[PDB]
Amino acid sequence: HRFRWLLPVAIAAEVLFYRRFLHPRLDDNQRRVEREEERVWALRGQQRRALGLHRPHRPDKDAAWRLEQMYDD
Amino acid sequence: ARPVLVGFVLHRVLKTLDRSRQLEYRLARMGP
Amino acid sequence: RLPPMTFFVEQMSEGVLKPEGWATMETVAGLGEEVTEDEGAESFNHVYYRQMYELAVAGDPWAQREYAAMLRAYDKGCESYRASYEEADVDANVEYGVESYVVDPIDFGPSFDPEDMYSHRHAYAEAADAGVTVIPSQDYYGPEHDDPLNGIVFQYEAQPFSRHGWGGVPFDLTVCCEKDKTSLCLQGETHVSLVHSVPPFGPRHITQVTGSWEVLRPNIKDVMYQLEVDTFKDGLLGKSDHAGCGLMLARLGEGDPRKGPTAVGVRLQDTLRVGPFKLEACASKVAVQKEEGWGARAFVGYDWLPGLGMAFDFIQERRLRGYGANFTYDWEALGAAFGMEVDYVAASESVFVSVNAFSGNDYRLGWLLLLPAVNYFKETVSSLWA
Amino acid sequence: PRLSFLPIEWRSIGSAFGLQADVGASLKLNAIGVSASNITRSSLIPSLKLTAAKQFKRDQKPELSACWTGEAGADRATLLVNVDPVMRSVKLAAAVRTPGPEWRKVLYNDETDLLEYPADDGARHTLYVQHEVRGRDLLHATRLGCRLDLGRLVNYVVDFVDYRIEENIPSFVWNVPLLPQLYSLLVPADNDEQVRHRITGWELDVSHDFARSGLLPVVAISKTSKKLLGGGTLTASYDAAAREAGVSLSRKGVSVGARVAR
Amino acid sequence: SQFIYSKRWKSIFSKIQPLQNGTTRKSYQLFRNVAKQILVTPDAKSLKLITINQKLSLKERKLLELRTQYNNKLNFVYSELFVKLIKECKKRIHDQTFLKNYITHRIEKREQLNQEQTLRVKTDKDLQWWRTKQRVITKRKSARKRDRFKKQIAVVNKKLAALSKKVETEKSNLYQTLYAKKLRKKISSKGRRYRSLSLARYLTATRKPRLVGLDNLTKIDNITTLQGAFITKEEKQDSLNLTIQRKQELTNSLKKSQIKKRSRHSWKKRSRHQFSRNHYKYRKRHTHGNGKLRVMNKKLKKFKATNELRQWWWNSFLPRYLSNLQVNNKKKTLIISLKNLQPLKSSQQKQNQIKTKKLVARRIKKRYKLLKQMPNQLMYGIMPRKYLIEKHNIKVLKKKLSQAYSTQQLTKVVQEYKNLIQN
Amino acid sequence: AAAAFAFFAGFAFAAFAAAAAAAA
Amino acid sequence: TWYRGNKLGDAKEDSDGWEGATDSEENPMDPRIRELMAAEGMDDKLE
Amino acid sequence: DLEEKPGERSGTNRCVEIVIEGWPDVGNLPTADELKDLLTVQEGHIFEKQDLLDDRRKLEIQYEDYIAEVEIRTEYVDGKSNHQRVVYKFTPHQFRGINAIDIKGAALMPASEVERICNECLPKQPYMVDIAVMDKVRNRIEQWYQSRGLPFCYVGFFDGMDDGILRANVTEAKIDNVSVRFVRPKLTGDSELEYSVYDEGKVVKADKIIEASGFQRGHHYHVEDGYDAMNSIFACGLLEDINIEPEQDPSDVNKINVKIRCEEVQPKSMELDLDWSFQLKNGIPSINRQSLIPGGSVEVSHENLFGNSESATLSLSASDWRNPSADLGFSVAYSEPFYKPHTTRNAQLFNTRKTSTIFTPGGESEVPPVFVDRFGLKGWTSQITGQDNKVEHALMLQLVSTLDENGQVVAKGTKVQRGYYADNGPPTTNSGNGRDLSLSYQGFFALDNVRFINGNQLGERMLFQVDQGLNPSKLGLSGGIYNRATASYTKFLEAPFLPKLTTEQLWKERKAPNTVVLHAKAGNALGDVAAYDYFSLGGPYSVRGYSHGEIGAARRFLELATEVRVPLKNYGLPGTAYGFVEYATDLGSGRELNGNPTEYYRKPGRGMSYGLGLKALGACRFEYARDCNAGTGTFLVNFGERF
Ligand SMILES: O=P(O)(O)O[C@H]1[C@H](OP(=O)(O)O)[C@@H](OP(=O)(O)O)[C@H](OP(=O)(O)O)[C@@H](OP(=O)(O)O)[C@H]1OP(=O)(O)O
Repeated sequence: HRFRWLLPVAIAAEVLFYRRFLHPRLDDNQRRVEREEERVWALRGQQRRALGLHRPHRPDKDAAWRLEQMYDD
Repeated sequence: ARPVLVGFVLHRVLKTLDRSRQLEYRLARMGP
Repeated sequence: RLPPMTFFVEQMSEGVLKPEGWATMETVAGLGEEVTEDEGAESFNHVYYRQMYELAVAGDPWAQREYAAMLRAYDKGCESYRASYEEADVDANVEYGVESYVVDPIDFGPSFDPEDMYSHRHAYAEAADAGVTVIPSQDYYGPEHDDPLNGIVFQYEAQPFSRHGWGGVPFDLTVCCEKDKTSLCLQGETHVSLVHSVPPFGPRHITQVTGSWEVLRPNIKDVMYQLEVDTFKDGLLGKSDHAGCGLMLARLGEGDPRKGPTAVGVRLQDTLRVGPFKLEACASKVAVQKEEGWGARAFVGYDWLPGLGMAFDFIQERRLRGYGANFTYDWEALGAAFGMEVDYVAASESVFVSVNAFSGNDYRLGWLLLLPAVNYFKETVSSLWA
Repeated sequence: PRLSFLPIEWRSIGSAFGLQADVGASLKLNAIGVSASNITRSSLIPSLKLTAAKQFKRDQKPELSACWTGEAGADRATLLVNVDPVMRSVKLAAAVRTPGPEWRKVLYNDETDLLEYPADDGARHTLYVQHEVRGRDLLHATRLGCRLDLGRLVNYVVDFVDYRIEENIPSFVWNVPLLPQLYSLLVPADNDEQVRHRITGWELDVSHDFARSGLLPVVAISKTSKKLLGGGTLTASYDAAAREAGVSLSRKGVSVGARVAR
Repeated sequence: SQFIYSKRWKSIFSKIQPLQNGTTRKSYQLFRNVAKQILVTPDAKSLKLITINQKLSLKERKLLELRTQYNNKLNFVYSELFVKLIKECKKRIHDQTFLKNYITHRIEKREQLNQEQTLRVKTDKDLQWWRTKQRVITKRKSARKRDRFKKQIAVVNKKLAALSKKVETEKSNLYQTLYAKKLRKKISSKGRRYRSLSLARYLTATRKPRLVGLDNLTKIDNITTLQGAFITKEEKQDSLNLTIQRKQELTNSLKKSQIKKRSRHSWKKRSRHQFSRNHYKYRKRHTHGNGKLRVMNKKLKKFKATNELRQWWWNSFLPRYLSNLQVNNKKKTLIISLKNLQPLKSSQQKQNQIKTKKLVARRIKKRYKLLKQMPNQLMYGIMPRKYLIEKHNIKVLKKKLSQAYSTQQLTKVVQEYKNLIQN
Repeated sequence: AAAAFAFFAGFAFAAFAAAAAAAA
Repeated sequence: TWYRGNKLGDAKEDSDGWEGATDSEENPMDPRIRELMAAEGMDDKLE
Repeated sequence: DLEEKPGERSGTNRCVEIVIEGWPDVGNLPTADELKDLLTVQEGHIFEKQDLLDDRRKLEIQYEDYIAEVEIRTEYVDGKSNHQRVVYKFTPHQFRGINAIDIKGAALMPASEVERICNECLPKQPYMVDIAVMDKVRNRIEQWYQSRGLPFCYVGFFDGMDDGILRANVTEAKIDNVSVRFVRPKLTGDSELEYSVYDEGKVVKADKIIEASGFQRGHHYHVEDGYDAMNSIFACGLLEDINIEPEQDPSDVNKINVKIRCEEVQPKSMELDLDWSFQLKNGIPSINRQSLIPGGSVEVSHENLFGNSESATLSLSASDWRNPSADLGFSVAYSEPFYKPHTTRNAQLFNTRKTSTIFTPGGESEVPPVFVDRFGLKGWTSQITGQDNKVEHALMLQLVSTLDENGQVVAKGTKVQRGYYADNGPPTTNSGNGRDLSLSYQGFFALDNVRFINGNQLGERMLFQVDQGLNPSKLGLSGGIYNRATASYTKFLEAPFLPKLTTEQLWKERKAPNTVVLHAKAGNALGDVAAYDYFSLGGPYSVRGYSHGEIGAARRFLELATEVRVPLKNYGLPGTAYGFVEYATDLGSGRELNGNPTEYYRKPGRGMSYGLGLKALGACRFEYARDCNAGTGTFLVNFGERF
């Protein structure tokens, strides 16, 4: 069966497509979201700096991804 | 029949009315 | 042809029925002030303002003045709503940008196919709050590799013919359409409410007209048409009797809505407190043209034992007769809510008892029960091993 | 009627002492005279009962005649009782003379600060009731007549239809054309405490005794008008059993009878 | 021993002919309908008999009879009266705002005062008994159990789709019109007719700070600006104008309102309000508690208001109107049903009225706010007090006539005095 | 008969028309 | 003359918790206003 | 207003004009014209003494503060007319005269803002008396403080009034004595609750709560701080409800005490249902263990299995007790919300039954259908990263049974054709017994960059599905080793033929851009692919105008689609007019698999359709589609997005 012999070449040629086309994009889009979140907090910090008010207490890194689950928003 | 018997009962009421008038004459009309 | 008379009898004796009433704009209800919800006040206001208008058509000063005050409040309220809508529009633009808000998808439960595989088609931009409401219709057995959503159900509600938010006729239309290459399932239902008199200006008399049509093309080459007209007057034979009457006519028309078998029935309902017993009874009789069917239901409540619930139901078909009794009780024990329902059917001499227990804490039931059920299963498997 | 109430020649003599038609020949003092029975051929013949002795200081077959007479206010009540022991038959006649129910209502005048009573009294103020007993287990002759003026009766009914009924009557009936005008004619509006209809001098006498007949009442309408020939009662009688019309013109006790019996 | 009627009132009613004209007839019919509904007493022989009837007490009528014995173009009237009655009915009983003010003082204020402080027919019905009965009512649909498992019969014959039922549960429903054009029918903000305030639970919510619309705007609960204040309408429009002039493209940015995917906020869906769901499975009730109390209090107040209106119409208004027309010519709360109520005596009505007047007097004469700032401002700036000898004179006349059982002539003596005052 | 009794009860509840304006 | 001697002859021959000028109580205060003032008077009672 | 129009004229006491005098204008009271609107009395309308009396009592309470007294008079315009004019004269409550305004203690307020306050007052005359200005000053400062977001800062008191200067002290409160308590909500059906209190307990945890709150003494209170404090405290995930409340100290106007109360969740939860059917010849049935068997289900569930908020549920339904083996039903479900930063883990055992589009009527008039029932355990992890990006890794073991209506198992599919049924055609399962046990892995990758601009989609979406059956070989699972992979790409782009349009220059007009949608999909399978997993061509989705499976079955398939969508909202008519042309091909899949399903049902294998459709509210859409091969067209209605 030529098709049965071809099956290992297939599972691989698809692992390669996953590992060189998908994961880098997933990382790039997540990085864009991460930089934006820091910018929003920095702008909030800048706004708090005027009027001489104490900076907002922001959640630690361990808590942000956990919160992503629970958001009434 | 039944209306005639009711008429006899009405006649008894007329006799009672007459007794009431006589009783009124005995006490209430005794005054005047 | 027409469904078993048992279906019609059961549909007729559903129970005591309270019809739909008017709806109040609420801007003119307090003339621009905080108001509470009272059925009597709303009904009175609709008739009162219509009466004052009617009088103000003639040269009656006090009437003319009262109507003028209503118009000023109506104009003020409307303009305020217009301004609020104009504002909320701009605020939403800033909150979401030029991009429109997207709604949530529809959950379908666990499937071996990847979760939310087709979720993109069930997420769409929110419409501008039109009058109609659209609900998707699904099937028990969907295609092997596709969504099981076929057709849509559309619901429209309104109160037309109201002058200034006062009066009008309560209305309601509901149509389900499932067009497909081989199927045309159109099922419709309409309701209209007419109010004749109100408690302040007289008795409370209301009439409901209902019209339902069901058509399925691949199965039946005919359309089932049904009409029902009911009239309810509060206090026919008492202060608050709430007695009502009704007539029903169903014809399986060929389309020819004329030549078809016709089933005609009548129903009546009545409530009555006698001593410590409150009774709500509804009886009904329908004839097909000929099969004759009789059916009545009776809910009885006892003041001394409020918790006990007693329902009785009897059906006679001609010869053939049958009745059933249902009793219900609820309580709490062992930090758990219990409910016991006892049903007796005389025609089969069978008694059913059903107990439901819900616990919020301590798992007390597992220790106090379900020990025999596990034992028998273990013995069965052990016996098979032997 | 009242003539029938006391047709006895002896009881009439007793009344005199206490003080086609022939009067009773009775002389009494401190009762008794003779039975001068009225006869309506060439001559007339009276009856004769030897036992006519009547004695009521406290007020053949022997008799015991006791008369009870009590009159209070506008109501007058007379009872004539005769008892024959050998016959075992008792003849009792009781008459009532009262106006009865009144449509008129007491009114209060604020300026006077006193109640104004409907002191005006109907002229009749009499509801004659006639009932005699033969004396056997089931022998009785009742000839009660509506002495109360027909106008007095009409006013009571019209007042009832006005205040109590009209409010109950629905409006869809009033929707009928020309009906309200006829109703207004039928029911005039009350003026002061006066009657809506001023009908007087008209009386209604009905004669119907269950023992005498199964269903043959004699309807007698009486008009008593002073203007007509300086007074005189014109009574029209319709006897169903005899097919007789009794047009009568009785003035000052005159006896008249244009018998039209067929 | 007999009905005594007013001669003057009888003359006025006799003078008019309601059945003369069709318009007069319909105006007469309207008043007759409304009067029968409210004005006419159930123990009244006729409306016509009562209107003329001069209501006199037993002692007064006996004295009047004894005193007597001893001494020896109005067609429009009905129309006017009808308008007067319905307008009075609106304000006196059928006023939603008046009822709303009554329930807030009746329940919320007593609660705060309490909080700051802290076979025979059954007639002692209690809130707990009502809840126990309510548990039975909530199970009515399951109780029917028609055709065994079939349960509800509301199904289309061709398929199994359910059909709407206008059953008893329709009573606990409120709908309000909003916005054959417009005026769309919508459910009322508070759908339950038996409105009940929520408990102190789940008030707090999780918030997500996010950039919103134009740059330099951050929103956690309210849109905020770089200065640290909340944005203004003019500022919002200026910001929109600046964005409309600056931004030239859209793609090169993260997508706001991005397409939503299932399994989002898994923990929130599974755990949010878990206790609330379990408590409902325990209580097994609808409309909670004290919503019945709110509705019952509204009904009782409407009943008392109608009684007061009847007393006012048959004792004060109509005589005065006729006189001018003639001149022209501890225990737990008890759940009570409306069927078992009878009109109260006039003395009791005065007894509650004086308490209401006392509360009004306390609010006007002694407002705390006013008192608090008295030293700095508005001590006790002028403070007007007006003498009312004229009001006392009208009252002093009423006392004399009442003591003389001359209340029947009261409406005339007072009217003359008032005219003399104007004269 | 039960049929006749049910029809008579329906005729009795038809008194709502009599209670309201009738024969307009 | 029926002299009445001027004046003096005209007449008779848990449960629930005047600076203002009024001529005669025949003209009453609006019920809605009365309910509001009472509610405020209870708040003043609380304060 | 026609009702209030002066056109109405009457001989009664009808108001002709209304004059308001003495109205305070310096104060924040609504303009005199606005007050005229509120008055019950209206021009061209009749009135009585009661009207005027009610207005006086109304206006009084409405204001009371600014106005000391209201006088209402009704002068007669002319004696004969009876027409009258209503004059309202107001005496404003004025007490003492201030010539200057000064503010003190407002440290955080900028110096510039204070200077404009006195200029804003601009008193007309430094004489008589002024009480209205004090309220106007009080409102400004408080308004500013609130807009900044500090609600505990207020004017403590006014002073200097005797000196004729409006001096004011502004009090700025600061946080102190932050505290925490723990409450347990008891459960009972009483429509009321009792809370067990353990404030002393978890004192160390309370100190940790203070650490995570971020509340510091001597720092001015801000609401946004409490929203941040709520987010950090909630992240623990183990608390049913947290309430934080700042209370001003009764004695000190500058001290705020913050109180926190936290309630924990309660995991335990068991529901037991029971049933009985007693039959008695007389009285009650004799007591027996057999007659006492409930035959009811048990649903034990726990919501905190390992302290990370893991949730587990076990459901066991036995139709008859004392014989549970008969029709025993078991279900289990486990999930973990915070397993990985963006990944949620799940493991559920469930049963799903659906129809088979693989066997459908094609050239043959009618065919009996097959219902695939899969009872299987699926364990999968799902990850959402960026925006609308999905990664799903599933490992599933499932037993696939084929059921024909009532029939327990079908060996293969058949067509009634002529006579009763037909000889064996497509083998429905590889095992040939009608049932099959398989172990496999599936992966789903979705990249989404589509945005709704004014109700029209624009962007790019990519979907990739790959499934491999890792089924061991002789005396082994019969699932078979196969790999099936499909990929789809859709692009929504502005109509190139027309100008760019859109909201780029029409942001205000909010016009929706005309859009062209291109879509492609391809799918290839290699290995022991069973009939239930054959790709089915045709349906409402894929090529429209054809029923499910009508086009046929293809081991290697290719789908192409184009669609021009023009929103009608710009034209002012609700809805979107779309014209689409869809094509699908078998890629030479003739003799695709054993039994030749496409040949057996005489299905074409290739397809082409073109349709014109209108969108509606929500996702509802109605179209008219015409098949090329059939030559016929049919109106169709559907809910959802085609792409
Ligand atoms: O006196 P009951 O026989 O117990 O009937 C009452 C009565 O209703 P009905 O007049 O229709 O019989 C109540 O209304 P009112 O008489 O006070 O106007 C009603 O209360 P609502 O009107 O607020 O609904 C209450 O029902 P519920 O307790 O559900 O509020 C209901 O009692 P039942 O439900 O036991 O019939």
